[PDB]
Amino acid sequence: GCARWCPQNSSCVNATACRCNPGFSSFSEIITTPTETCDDINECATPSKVSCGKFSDCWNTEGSYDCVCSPGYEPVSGAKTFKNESENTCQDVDECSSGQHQCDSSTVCFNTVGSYSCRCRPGWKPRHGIPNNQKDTVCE
Amino acid sequence: SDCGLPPDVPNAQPALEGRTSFPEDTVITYKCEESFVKIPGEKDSVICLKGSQWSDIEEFCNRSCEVPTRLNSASLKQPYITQNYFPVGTVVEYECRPGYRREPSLSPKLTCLQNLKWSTAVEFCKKKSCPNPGEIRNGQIDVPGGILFGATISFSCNTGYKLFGSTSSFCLISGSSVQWSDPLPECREIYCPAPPQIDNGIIQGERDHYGYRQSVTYACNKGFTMIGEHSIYCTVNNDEGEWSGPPPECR
Ligand SMILES: *[C@@H]1O[C@H](CO)[C@@H](O[C@@H]2O[C@H](CO)[C@@H](O)[C@H](O)[C@H]2NC(C)=O)[C@H](O)[C@H]1NC(C)=O
Ligand SMILES: *[C@@H]1O[C@H](CO)[C@@H](O)[C@H](O)[C@H]1NC(C)=O
Ligand SMILES: *[C@@H]1O[C@H](CO)[C@@H](O)[C@H](O)[C@H]1NC(C)=O
Ligand SMILES: [Ca+2]
Ligand SMILES: [Ca+2]
Repeated sequence: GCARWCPQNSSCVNATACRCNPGFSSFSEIITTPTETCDDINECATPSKVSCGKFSDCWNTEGSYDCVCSPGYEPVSGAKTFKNESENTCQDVDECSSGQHQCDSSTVCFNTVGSYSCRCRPGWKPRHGIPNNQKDTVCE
Repeated sequence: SDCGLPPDVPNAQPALEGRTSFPEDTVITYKCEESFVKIPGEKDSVICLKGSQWSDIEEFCNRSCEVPTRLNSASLKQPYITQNYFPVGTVVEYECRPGYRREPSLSPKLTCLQNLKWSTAVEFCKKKSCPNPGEIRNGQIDVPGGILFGATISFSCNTGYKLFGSTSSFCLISGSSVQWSDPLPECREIYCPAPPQIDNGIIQGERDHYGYRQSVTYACNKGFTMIGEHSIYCTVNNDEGEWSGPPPECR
């Protein structure tokens, strides 16, 4: 048969009960009354066995979870979303050899981990109040 | 060309994986261990650089509540479903479920407290009320619970009437608002089959239809006895119409 009163995220198994879709959890395994609800599970939040890994953030979605490499890093394989740690391929951006930095002429692009900074050109003096080796460095 | 032990990040622990020394370009990731979770975009690992140099990591864990509580009244609004980090003071919205309505005096919000526990949930969404059931002419209705969403009402006919409809009716989500599964049934009175016509006996006051508890009266013709067998009345059993005794006889 088939049930005609299932909630938002279930499939009719018998005419008397429903079953939660994958990615969604219920407090019972058979949904007897329609006042019970299926809710989305938090694959990202604690405690979740799945861990995305390095330089990667988890993003809970309805019926799914997505790992993506944090900004300042990129995947090698181009594949943005992955499922557990063994698929992590996140690598730091060379912001220097890409030219998409914001240091000025008095400085030089300095590739770091997830970002960059600005060092004085060899033979250049940072103005006294400003600090060297930072994104707002000005030298003379 | 070598590496050494990784730093000690406060409130986090590295996954050494049983490595005494590390080659260059190896990377070890720290993990917030107890009550802490990672900031989005922060650096959770430190790679080993040339000359055994390790990258500097700012503390990237922070106090955090766990997942917003499961509520039967409502669910997390759409922006808030993706979030997995909840520092102290985090507000989250809520929207009422399919068969529920907002109680305007309350707040569709609850925030993270310094006890790493969410603020006490309130029932800011109450169940919808299906319309009033009405009244079955020549029939009863039993409302054991109430008209709120997800309650079944039963249907009953008065004696001598027969229902042609659904035994009960329950109220379920109907597009925007709630509504009853089954319309109101109809009670129709049972009719006794036909009045037997007596030989040499007139039947007083015939009507077009004869219902329940009705007694049909006989009289004998002139010169005929046994007018005192009385009359018969209309009885109904399990939807079948029966006359009580045999029809009286004229002699
Ligand atoms: C960790 O969480 C706390 C709040 O639980 C953040 O506190 C902020 O602190 C700054 C000053 O240091 C205040 O001006 C902000 O108003 C605070 N925000 C809140 C929501 O209380 C703290 O910054 C967090 N640490 C981070 C983000 O690294
Ligand atoms: C639902 O239907 C299946 C198959 O008809 C049955 O095995 C199961 O027991 C049913 N659930 C009940 C009766 O609660
Ligand atoms: C998790 O990673 C392991 C790596 O050993 C892989 O075999 C497995 O398929 C992954 N799990 C899922 C559900 O993809
Ligand atoms: Ca999910
Ligand atoms: Ca970089």
